[PDB]
Amino acid sequence: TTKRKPYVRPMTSTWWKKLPFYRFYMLRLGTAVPAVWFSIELIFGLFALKNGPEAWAGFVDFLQNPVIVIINLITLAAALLHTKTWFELAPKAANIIVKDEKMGPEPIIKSLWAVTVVATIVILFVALYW
Amino acid sequence: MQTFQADLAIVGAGGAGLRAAIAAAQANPNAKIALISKVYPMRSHTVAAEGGSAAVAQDHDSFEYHFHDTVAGGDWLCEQDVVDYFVHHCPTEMTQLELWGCPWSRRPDGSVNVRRFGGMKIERTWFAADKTGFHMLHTLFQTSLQFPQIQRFDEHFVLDILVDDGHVRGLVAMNMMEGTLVQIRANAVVMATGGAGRVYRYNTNGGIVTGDGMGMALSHGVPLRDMEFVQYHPTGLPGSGILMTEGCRGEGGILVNKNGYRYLQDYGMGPETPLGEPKNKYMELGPRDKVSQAFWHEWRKGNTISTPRGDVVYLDLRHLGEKKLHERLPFICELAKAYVGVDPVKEPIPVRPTAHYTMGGIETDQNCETRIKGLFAVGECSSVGLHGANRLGSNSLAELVVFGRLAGEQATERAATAGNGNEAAIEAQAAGVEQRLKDLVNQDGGENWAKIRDEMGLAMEEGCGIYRTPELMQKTIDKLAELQERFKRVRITDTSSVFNTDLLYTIELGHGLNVAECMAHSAMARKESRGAHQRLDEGCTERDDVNFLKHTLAFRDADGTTRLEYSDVKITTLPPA
Amino acid sequence: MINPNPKRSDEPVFWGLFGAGGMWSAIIAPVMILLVGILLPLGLFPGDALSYERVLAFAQSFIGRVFLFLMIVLPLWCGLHRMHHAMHDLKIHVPAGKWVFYGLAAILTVVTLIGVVTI
Amino acid sequence: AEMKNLKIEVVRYNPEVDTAPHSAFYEVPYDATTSLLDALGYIKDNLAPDLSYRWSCRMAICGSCGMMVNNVPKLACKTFLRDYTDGMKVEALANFPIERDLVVDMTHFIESLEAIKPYIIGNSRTADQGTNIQTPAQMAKYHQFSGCINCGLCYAACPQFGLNPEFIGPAAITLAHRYNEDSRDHGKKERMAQLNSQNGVWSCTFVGYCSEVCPKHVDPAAAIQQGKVESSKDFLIATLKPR
Ligand SMILES: Cc1cc2nc3c(=O)[nH]c(=O)nc-3n(C[C@H](O)[C@H](O)[C@H](O)COP(=O)(O)OP(=O)(O)OC[C@H]3O[C@@H](n4cnc5c(N)ncnc54)[C@H](O)[C@@H]3O)c2cc1C
Ligand code: SF4
Ligand code: F3S
Ligand code: FES
Repeated sequence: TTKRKPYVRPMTSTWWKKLPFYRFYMLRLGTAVPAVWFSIELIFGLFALKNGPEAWAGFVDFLQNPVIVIINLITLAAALLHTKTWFELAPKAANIIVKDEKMGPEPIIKSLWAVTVVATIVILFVALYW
Repeated sequence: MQTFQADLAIVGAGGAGLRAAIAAAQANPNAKIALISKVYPMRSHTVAAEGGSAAVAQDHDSFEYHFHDTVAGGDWLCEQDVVDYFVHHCPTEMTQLELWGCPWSRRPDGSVNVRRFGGMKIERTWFAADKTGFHMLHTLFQTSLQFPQIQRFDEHFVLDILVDDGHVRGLVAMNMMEGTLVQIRANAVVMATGGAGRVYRYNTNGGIVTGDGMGMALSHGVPLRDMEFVQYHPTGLPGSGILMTEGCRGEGGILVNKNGYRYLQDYGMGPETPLGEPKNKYMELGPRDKVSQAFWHEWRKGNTISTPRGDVVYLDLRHLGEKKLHERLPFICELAKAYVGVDPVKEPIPVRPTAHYTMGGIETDQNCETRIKGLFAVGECSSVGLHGANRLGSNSLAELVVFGRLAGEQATERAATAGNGNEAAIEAQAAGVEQRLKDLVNQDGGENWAKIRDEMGLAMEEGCGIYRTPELMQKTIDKLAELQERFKRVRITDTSSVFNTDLLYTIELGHGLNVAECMAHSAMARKESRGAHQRLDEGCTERDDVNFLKHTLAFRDADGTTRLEYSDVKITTLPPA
Repeated sequence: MINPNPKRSDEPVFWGLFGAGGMWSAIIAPVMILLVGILLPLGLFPGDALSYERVLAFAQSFIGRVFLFLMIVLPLWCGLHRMHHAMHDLKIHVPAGKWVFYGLAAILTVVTLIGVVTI
Repeated sequence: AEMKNLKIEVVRYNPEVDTAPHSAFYEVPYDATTSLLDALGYIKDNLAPDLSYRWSCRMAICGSCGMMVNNVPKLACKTFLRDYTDGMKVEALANFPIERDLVVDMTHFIESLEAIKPYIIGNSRTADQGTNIQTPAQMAKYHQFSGCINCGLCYAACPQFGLNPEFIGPAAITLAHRYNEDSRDHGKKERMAQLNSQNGVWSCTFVGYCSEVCPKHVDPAAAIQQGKVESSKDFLIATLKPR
């Protein structure tokens, strides 16, 4: 029989608490919750819209609770965090060679942000100004 | 002892051992090959090489030029039939490595590029960035995974070989994780254990390069050849001894003393060349020996800078710039920052000569075979007669794949035609190993192995360095004899079985002492100066082809003495003078 | 020792959706959260731009129908995908995890589809 | 001068005697140049002869160094005492079984590496024909991903591997990706089954800490995502072959 006794350290459910790098990962996953919450909010707003002016007014009142406002303010902060982190990670999927050298990821990151900035302006213009 | 069956056993999984293993798998697809290594293959010391591997390739080159450089650089102690074989087989093997996936640096057209090493006139050194050994070894290791003929014994420390009636019959090894002994039976055995540079206090070598294989062979009456010729690399970091490649000076780096003076011009390597244009054979790209010796002269004049780790000169690379640095020298910059707190862009790197490569080794013929039938040796651990009295820069990596193949194929043939030996005699030999081990464990006397080690290293550094004298060589010979007595009074306090390195490091030291004595005795008897062996005493300061155009053979008898015989050097087409 | 003949995972399907979802919500979610979540209820918009009438006009328009569909659905497939792995990483054991979250996504997708073709 | 001393906490374990690992403490002299490797040697030489650990190169190129320093996976030869004057705790490489002191069972690592067939496949060329042609551009495709020293720090770093020991892991996937992107290789299909497995690339949730701790800047996280893209293509093609 062997004289070895391999000691296996257990991994707890609090593994992510220890190291700030793991904490920022968990916080990234965290952004999902408001995102889903927002998609839900929109379905309510969609069906309140089809049921007519009465239902829509009750939807708009809900949105100014204003506990909901603070939740949405948080939702916005989460969404912007998701954006910032998403653009840092997507570049890593591309293996693009330019002049005998693997490119990236800054040239891609900047582009994504430029599109976000334009989209925000185009949409805000279309939604409000008219 | 649990007993295993194999057609051939390979001791060591570096460049040479793997190439041998792969070759034997291809020479016989039905073979059962046992590849043994005290570390996982990729930790083997071949991984640390950054210069490159020699192979003729440019149109304007010839195998005669590579043959000539080797023989001349070996100061005519090379076996010329072996050198000829060697040069003619480098292109095949470097190309084959490429076919196995090795990422050799490329020209724009997509052919492999080459550059200059070992003082060569025509550049022929193939290079994988500045990680050539890393790439060669990982390529070789990873390639060997597809051959199920190769059963690896990873982290198994080989203790001794089994010999009977002038024929090798297997070996005994310890399973390092279990702590248990194992017999491996094989009618052919290839020693590929690397050199013995860890017998020196300061060196470029990995901790595992302890001379085990050379020691085991000594035990069975096989002589070690040309052991006095030890190679110092001229630019290593102080304290650690870590190699700063020749590439630094290839890319136009300079070497200066406390006065910022490029001293090399005064030692026959003049005149000074401009910062942009380094020229081969001149200044910082002069002859290795002349450069390592120049340091010594500068140390005598009090021109070396003083540091806590030791006296040094400065390797200045500021005038290179980023593009050149980070394209061809990035790893050097990490090494410098980490191990001596120096940024090469903003500062000069401290350096001094450092023990590097073991030219000597286990005596072999032109097929890598020893005087014991079926027992082969290959790579730095061997002496095939390629390197003579000084190895050529970048011929070591090529040797691994050129002769690794040969040994792999050759060993396959001996196995096939071996025939059975005496079963009882062999098992008796195995019992002999197990018993000799128990004697070492039950040994006592309260001597600390580490201190014997420390002192061995200091003795080799003082006695068998760049410049040698009969006073100090004798001092080292006597010092080793002392330490051999002390070794018998060492006590190994860790009696554990699970990865017990206390025992293993102590065994290594044992081999080292035996090899060290061969180095010192060989040097003392060689009354001439040739290649890496340089003496200052009257009538020994010059080459002597009348009396010393011959190899040193160091035997070690059962009485523990180190005796010397001499043998002749095979000439073909290039006599000396 | 290691499985020589492993089953291909169906993850690429969900990952693809997760990928489109994350990219959409990265670019377009912030402005939409700002509009619906903040500007609208606080009444920080000029004239009748976000009044019941103009929203309905947009919603009912074909582009709006497709836009509102993707705006709702794509983030769900990204978000529920992330929650599925938050459970695993927190070691919270969810029975039939695969089916629950992606089923919820399927369900909601359908409900949203009904919405954008009106009820 | 006088060398400053540092108290170092090494987590010992001897399976013959100990029921669980336990900390020990050693005062070690140091200066600005002193590495954790240096210190481990000093301890064995002078304080505890039974301290077992892996190492060889001394210059961060072999990869045998691997171990945890203050919950961060590092190489002992590239870890320096000057940076830990507030305390230093040294454990065996994380997410691998502890055999003895700082030596862990690396078997799963090696087996994962072997599984993905890390060698050129389906190239009939022989050496008498000379080397393949490969441009800098073509080499730039896989080159960074060929720099792996197999130290296993990325395995200690990955919590997914911690949570799932069957995950073939960052370095293993990276090597598969390295050959898959080599213009000389024609065995991509021979490696996908593993990559496409749930224990393949799809165990990765892109925590990204493997790239963080990688001493040779291989960026295995990037190799995995590229692997996920390639696995997805392979999934699509597989769906469209009614053959
Ligand atoms: C820093 C550095 C840079 C270099 N650069 C270059 C270069 O650019 N070009 C060049 O040509 N040469 C170079 N060299 C020289 C050359 O790389 C080496 O001489 C060569 O790689 C040694 O290979 P090997 O297979 O003979 O032995 P190694 O690569 O040392 O392998 C020996 C093997 O034997 C095993 N082993 C040893 N003892 C035992 C035992 N008792 N039981 C079981 N296994 C054992 C080890 O585990 C190991 O796997 C360099 C050397 C150094 C130190
Ligand atoms: S990837 Fe970086 S870290 Fe993971 S093994 Fe290869 S080198 Fe060590
Ligand atoms: S640490 Fe782990 S999960 Fe993915 S990106 Fe790196 S492997
Ligand atoms: S000892 Fe070789 S990697 Fe640290």
